[PDB]
Amino acid sequence: SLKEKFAEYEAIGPRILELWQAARNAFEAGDLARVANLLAELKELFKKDLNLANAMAAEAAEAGNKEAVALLAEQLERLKKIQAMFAAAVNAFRAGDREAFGALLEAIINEGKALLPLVEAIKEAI
Repeated sequence: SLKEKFAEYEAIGPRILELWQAARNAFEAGDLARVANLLAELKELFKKDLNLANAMAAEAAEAGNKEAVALLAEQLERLKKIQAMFAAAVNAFRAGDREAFGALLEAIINEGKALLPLVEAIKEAI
């Protein structure tokens, strides 16, 4: 069902946010091995998040829930931007561009925060 997916989707956003913030803390501490570990887990969770948003858009389309498709579309537009920020963050990490990495971390975390309120609305539309 569409509700079965939303339940997984809703749980994963706050986990992602927490790991982005842990990545930042570990980076300021110099714990680069843990930064890497956190990034490795973030790529998995982010892939999971994006796949669920698309699947729910497909599922909400089948049911004619036009309101949910629309909420899911603006969330997918944000996800696409986060994906590009993520890719730039990973390259900054590998290059040791500390100022780029630190700035990208801020931008990603703020985008992560901005996603959560809209996830709430999706609960209501399904």
